[PDB]
Amino acid sequence: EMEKEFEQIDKSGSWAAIYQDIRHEASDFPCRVAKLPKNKNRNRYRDVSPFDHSRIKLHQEDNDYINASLIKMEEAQRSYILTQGPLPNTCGHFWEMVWEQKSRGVVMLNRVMEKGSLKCAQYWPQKEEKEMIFEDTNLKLTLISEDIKSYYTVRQLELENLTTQETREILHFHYTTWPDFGVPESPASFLNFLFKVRESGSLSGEHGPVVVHCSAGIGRSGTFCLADTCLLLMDKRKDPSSVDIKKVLLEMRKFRMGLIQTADQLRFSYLAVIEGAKF
Ligand SMILES: O=C(O)C(=O)Nc1sc2c(c1C(=O)O)CCNC2
Ligand SMILES: [Cl-]
Ligand SMILES: [Cl-]
Ligand SMILES: [Cl-]
Ligand SMILES: [Cl-]
Repeated sequence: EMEKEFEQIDKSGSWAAIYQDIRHEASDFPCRVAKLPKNKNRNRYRDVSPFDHSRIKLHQEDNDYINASLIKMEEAQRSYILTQGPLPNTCGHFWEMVWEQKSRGVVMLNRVMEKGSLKCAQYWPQKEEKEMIFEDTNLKLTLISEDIKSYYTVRQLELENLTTQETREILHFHYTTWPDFGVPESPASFLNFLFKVRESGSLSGEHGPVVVHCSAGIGRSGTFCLADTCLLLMDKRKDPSSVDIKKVLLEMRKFRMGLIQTADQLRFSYLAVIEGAKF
């Protein structure tokens, strides 16, 4: 059914039109805090900001601001934190957010450098013996091991709250092969990656929401959460073809602006959901 709706859109070549309808219908809510002068250097892209109502608030006695949004999908009973790739001055805030929100997993969908340009700070240690200390938020981050596969890498990170000496294991799920232009021709690798994140337990309700990011935290990040939520809805509903991907994306856009950044990303999400539903 959705597979037939996909074919109809492909035949009529109307992906651009449907995507623009989503942009026109998208929620608009204030982003006052993100736009305060003191937060100028906490935002990677001036045109991508968290809404006030859903932004993640830092708990320590400093500026509470981070460019991060809580997406809470009520029917699917799943939550995500979507955030930008951290800046050199916000890596401490990023790990403070992971700690305070009790996240177990971080999903990274970009490379630190892409097409020769820097899209994200090097916010985790590449070498076991060169741990990272975030003196502003009093956290220590250590690479314990990594499992490098051909299209993604899973890292075992140890995050220590230097104030309490408590430690936690954070799983770093890094999709390293998103193409330089456009979307993956096939959703096979992306779905395998999603299933690996699921199997880890990082998306379960037992701990805090997974933290998902790309460079701006809206395009690739939006594809990941949209596909995941739509697949959940298809398992839950009596008539799984009743899942309206466009409605689900508009619901998610109540929580963060600009989720899905191109018509190709929209088509890719449809294709991922169609293929993943088959399993
Ligand atoms: O990596 C991503 O998918 C992502 O959300 N990218 C985005 S969204 C977005 C930009 C970018 C960028 O990477 O330059 C530039 C400014 N406008 C919005
Ligand atoms: Cl200010
Ligand atoms: Cl990288
Ligand atoms: Cl950077
Ligand atoms: Cl948009």
